[PDB]
Amino acid sequence: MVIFDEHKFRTLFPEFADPAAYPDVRLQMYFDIACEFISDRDSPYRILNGKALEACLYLLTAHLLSLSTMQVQGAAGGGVTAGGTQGGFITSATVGEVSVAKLAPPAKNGWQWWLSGTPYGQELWALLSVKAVGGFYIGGLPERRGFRKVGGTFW
Amino acid sequence: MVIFDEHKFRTLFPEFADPAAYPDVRLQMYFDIACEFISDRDSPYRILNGKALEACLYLLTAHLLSLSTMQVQGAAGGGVTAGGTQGGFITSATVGEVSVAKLAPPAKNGWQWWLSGTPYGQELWALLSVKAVGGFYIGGLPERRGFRKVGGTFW
Amino acid sequence: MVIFDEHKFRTLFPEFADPAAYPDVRLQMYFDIACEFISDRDSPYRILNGKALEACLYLLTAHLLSLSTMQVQGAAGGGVTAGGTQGGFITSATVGEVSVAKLAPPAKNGWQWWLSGTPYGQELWALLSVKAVGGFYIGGLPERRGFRKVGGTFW
Amino acid sequence: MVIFDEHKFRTLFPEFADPAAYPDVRLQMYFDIACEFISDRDSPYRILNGKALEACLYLLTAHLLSLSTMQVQGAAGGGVTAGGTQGGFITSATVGEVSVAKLAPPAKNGWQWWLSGTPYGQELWALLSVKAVGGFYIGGLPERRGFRKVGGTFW
Amino acid sequence: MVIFDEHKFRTLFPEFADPAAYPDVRLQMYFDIACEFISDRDSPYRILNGKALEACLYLLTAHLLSLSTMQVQGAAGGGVTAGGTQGGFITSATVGEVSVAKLAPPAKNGWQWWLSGTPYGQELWALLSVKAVGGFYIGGLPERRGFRKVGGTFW
Amino acid sequence: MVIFDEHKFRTLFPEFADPAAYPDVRLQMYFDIACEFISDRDSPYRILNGKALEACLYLLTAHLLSLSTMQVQGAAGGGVTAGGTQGGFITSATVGEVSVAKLAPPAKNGWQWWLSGTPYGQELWALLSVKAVGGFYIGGLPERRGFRKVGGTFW
Amino acid sequence: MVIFDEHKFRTLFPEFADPAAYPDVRLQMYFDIACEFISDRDSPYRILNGKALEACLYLLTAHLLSLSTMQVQGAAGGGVTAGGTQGGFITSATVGEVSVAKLAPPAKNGWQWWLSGTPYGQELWALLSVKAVGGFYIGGLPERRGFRKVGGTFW
Amino acid sequence: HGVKVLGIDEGMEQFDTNLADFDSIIMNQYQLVAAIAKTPATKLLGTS
Amino acid sequence: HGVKVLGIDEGMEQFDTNLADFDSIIMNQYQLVAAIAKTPATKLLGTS
Amino acid sequence: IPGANLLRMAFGVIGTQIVRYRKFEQRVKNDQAQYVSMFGEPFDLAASVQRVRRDQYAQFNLEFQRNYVMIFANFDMVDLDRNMAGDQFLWTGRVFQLESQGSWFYQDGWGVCLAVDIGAAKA
Amino acid sequence: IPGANLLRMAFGVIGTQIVRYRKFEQRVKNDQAQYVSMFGEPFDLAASVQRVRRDQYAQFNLEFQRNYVMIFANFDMVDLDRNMAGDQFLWTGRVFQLESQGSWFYQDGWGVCLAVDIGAAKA
Repeated sequence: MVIFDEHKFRTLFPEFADPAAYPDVRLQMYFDIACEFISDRDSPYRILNGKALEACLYLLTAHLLSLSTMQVQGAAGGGVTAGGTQGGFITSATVGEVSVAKLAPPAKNGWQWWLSGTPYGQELWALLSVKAVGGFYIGGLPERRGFRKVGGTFW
Repeated sequence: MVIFDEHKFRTLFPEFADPAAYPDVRLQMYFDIACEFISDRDSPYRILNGKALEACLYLLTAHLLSLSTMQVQGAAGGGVTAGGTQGGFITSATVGEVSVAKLAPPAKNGWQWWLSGTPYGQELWALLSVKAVGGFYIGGLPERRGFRKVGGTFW
Repeated sequence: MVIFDEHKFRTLFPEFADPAAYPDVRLQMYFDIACEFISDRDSPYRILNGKALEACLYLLTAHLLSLSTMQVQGAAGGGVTAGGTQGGFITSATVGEVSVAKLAPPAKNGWQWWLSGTPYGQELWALLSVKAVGGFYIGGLPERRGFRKVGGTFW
Repeated sequence: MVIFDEHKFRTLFPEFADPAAYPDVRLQMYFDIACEFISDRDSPYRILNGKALEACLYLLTAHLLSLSTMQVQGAAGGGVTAGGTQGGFITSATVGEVSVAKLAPPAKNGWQWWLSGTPYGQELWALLSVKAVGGFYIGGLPERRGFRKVGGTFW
Repeated sequence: MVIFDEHKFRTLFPEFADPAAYPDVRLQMYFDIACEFISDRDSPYRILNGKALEACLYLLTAHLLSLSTMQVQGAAGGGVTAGGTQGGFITSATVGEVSVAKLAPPAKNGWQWWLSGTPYGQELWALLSVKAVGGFYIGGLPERRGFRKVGGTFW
Repeated sequence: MVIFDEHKFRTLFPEFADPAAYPDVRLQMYFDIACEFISDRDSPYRILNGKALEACLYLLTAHLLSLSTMQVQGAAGGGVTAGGTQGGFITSATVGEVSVAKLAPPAKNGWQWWLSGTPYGQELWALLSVKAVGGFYIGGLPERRGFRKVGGTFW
Repeated sequence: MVIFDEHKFRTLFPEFADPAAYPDVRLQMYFDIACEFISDRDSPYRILNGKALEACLYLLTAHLLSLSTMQVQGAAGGGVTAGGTQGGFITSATVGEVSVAKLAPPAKNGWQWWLSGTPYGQELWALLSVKAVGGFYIGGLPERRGFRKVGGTFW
Repeated sequence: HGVKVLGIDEGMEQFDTNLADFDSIIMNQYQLVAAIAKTPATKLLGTS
Repeated sequence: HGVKVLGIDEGMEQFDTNLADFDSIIMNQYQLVAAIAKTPATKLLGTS
Repeated sequence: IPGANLLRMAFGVIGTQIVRYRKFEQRVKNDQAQYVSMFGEPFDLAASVQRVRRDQYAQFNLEFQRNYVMIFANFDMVDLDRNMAGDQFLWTGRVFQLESQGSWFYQDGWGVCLAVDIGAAKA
Repeated sequence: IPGANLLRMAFGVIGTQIVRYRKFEQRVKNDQAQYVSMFGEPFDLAASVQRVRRDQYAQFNLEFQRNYVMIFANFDMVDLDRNMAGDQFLWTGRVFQLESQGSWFYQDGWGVCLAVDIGAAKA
């Protein structure tokens, strides 16, 4: 478990600087929820270590907070919408005589598609993609140490 | 069985905070319905354990509650529609001079397609996808502990 | 045979609260019809056991009731439509200057396509999809109990 | 043969309750036509038996009656159209400023395509699809009862 | 040879009730033509036997009658059209601000495509499709009767 | 860790020259965030070394700063947007009587798709692609030094 | 290391003749950056050497200069745009009643897609494509010198 | 007799190597060594 | 008895080489060498 | 098909609003040769309310903006004949002027914003 | 769907501007039978501003080009009734004449350029 710092979180994301609209209890609760999507245990032998793990946890917390605060007060009727607001990437938009079309991200399952909803989720996905290079070797024993090779060595 | 905490549930979702519109008996009934979709037995040897199971159950309850809301006051005329309101992800919409198009999630069966109708369902699907990585090995005996390997070890 | 309870059914689906428009005899008849699509026999060894079975039965009964009540009073002429009202999933719609386009469900046969008609059918399909994971092994005998393995065991 | 209950038939579908518009002889004739599409012989060893088979026959009768209505009074000018009214699932429709698009059912031959014309046909197709799971094995003898297996058993 | 009954034919299809526009001689001639597309002889060993044979013959006769009678009075000039009126399934239609789009039937040869022209042809196609399940085994002899199996039996 | 020079950073990008709008502490924070994505250890045996590594780090810092600006004051109303501004390559755009369409970059995962949001990200991706040509061979021993070849040489 | 000559650069690209808007310090800095995308080391054995290398470096420097100078003065507000101006090839355009559509270049990675942004990049890509014909043979020894062929020769 | 459960998008692949050819080259080199020493290989290696 | 874990976009491939033909070449060369020197191969190489 | 209504299935997707609807029965005088209307039993109806969005004008140094609304409903609504039309209120009283495809399956509407509603739970 | 605010999510892509908006409260007289209005507490609002692009006319030697602006905002704003109008200024005071789909989720605006703003940080 990693101790959540409200001051650092507010410094990193100035859009959450308002203490009245964003109480500390909500941030702590969302951090507690987010520590289940990603393990909060830290060891030096992991892939996401220390500050990287902290950054991922903070980004996930911000993503959850934004998605949650979307519903409560947006529809001009206090979220009177029957089914709430559905998230997701917006490929195209149009307002009067202004039109924008964007590039669809390469989502292939629920995790990435959900992460693509908000910029914090996109940044988290990018960081995970960078850190995901390579692979694991789990089972095996050093069998080659028993045979002499090249220059009379066993390494 | 897992005890359902109504106070903490309303704490999690402020949009359901009204006890007049959402009686506690209705919430208990929906939790009892949702405990059949996902087994609520908790053991340390399950992949879903700890407060993650509570989060999943609460998200499923919220999804069912939102779908229920969509019917009787979603039409708001006592559900006078012949077939009732239908659920599902809305890929495109247009209201007057504003139009937006979103990205279709990768649904492959009834479970994921039904989940993708509301934000709580999407979050539950994402959490399940995160926790679903890996696999199981069911039948097997340690046959490799009978032979001497490498450095005279049996492990 | 499972005893149908009108009071619990009306509690579960408030849109069927009106006793004048929905007599008890009609509900009982539709439950009797629904007990042939899904077997009403119950045993602890079945995949669908416990009150999940009656949940599916109630959902199927509600689906049948909605589809049936569609025809009688739809076209403002007492269902004077020559061929009735055909069911199905509505992919897109438009009323004046409002348009909605939704995601088509993954239907492969008549059963799923029919179930996609109404929200109760969609819920039933989702529950069946969740409970359909795994498989059956029917024939076979424990042949492995006759040989000694690993630590001098026969299990 | 199976006895056709006119009273119960009218009870099932209230839209046919008018005896003046739908004489009993017409219903009996359509039942006699429908008993050739589906064999009405009842045995405990069939997949379709009992009230399920009775409901199948009644649904087929209702489908035939509705299709007959489309021609007799769908045009209502005495069927003055040169080609006659044609049946089938309506994929899309538009009346004035309202347009609706539906999902195409998976029809693979004449039987399912013809069934999908009316809601009763869709219901019959769905019930047949539910009951159709499984398979048959006709030619065969208990060959495995002549050898001793596992625990000295022949079963 | 099945004897054509004019009274039963007029009872089955009320749209042909008028004797002035539909003389008996024309109906008999069209039945005599239709008894060549489908063999009019009956045996108990045939797949199509009993009332199904006469139902198929009546449907084919009605189809031919409709196709023929469309030609002579369509264009309000006694069929003055140079090439006549062509048949076929109407996928889409539009009259003013009323539009309908239908589902194309799965026609693969001339027979089915021609049958899809009129509702009687569609019903005939459906009946043939239902009765067409299975196959024939024509050549072969009971070889297995000469060997002893299982419990000293030769069956 | 490589020392981050704010003076030369502002020299490189004149659009960030204003110290009041972009305090040095914010730049140091974003550099500390960026050094987690790319390892800042410098050795002569890496693919990225010399001023290439610091150029990559500065470009990543500029990308993060530009996205931060887009979030904080892209809306400029305190980020009162429901989910915040989303990033990505803009395939097409239209403002009044002028429309422009561009070529979609070949993105294959979250890293490249996220990078393509801003010109600095595109430049960083291009430099990484240039430097990425070739490959590695890791586990190996000079087994070819023990034999005599061609001109009595062992090399 | 190739010494950058501002006089030759300004002679080659007259659009950068203005010394006030393009100080020599910026040109030298961009040359120092560009000497890292392409190695500035020169040897007679290299595929690109001498004047070809000089032209490649100059083209890359011009490309970088154009991309950089796009941002600072684009939107008539000193690049007040939150995310800057993105680059890329423009496959279509429209201004009033003038429209042009061009051919998309065959870009397959980040390097080529970035190079296609500006004409200098396109020329650099073309030159590299011409000079990229053929391949390298890196390992091997002259084994054929030890055998006699044709006219008693060892060549 | 053990079953591994995997996801739908999962995949597993196996590789094998063939080692039949080593005997011929080993015996050829040993025969050459015996030839250099000017002694029959039966004496050096115990067998032909 | 070990497992390697790779990404969905990653791949692995192997190659071999068949060495079942050098024997005839070597032995033919040695037979020719024996033929040149006017000496039976059973003495120069020690084995036919 | 101009048979089964399309508005009914349309309301199963888009979502609607709720209005109170009252019909016109008969009319009398008030010893000034001025008609006063009578309405009975205002029931509850589900309908879709749309946008037409007025601009204003001038008679002479007065403004007099006309408030307008478009409504879609599956009901037989009459706007004018030798009798009088019906009323509604989303938040204030309203009256319409049009017809639509009532005798088949559904209609369409209009509305001009009358002043206010009485109150006491929006009578 | 006429539920969740579409302009809310659309503003997350295109990008908007910032204006200062003040609402009307009540008005009094100035012993000339001329109404003088008063507003209250101007605040910051996020909106998208468009063009309709004026062309001028003449009365006699007087050109009188009238300046217009189109604004999209998620605010339930009123242009005219038996009360006054609202005000805004991107750089100079403006007043609008229209309505839009306010009671669901968003509206649309207008604007005529009044003369100037006061100054002193653009009051």
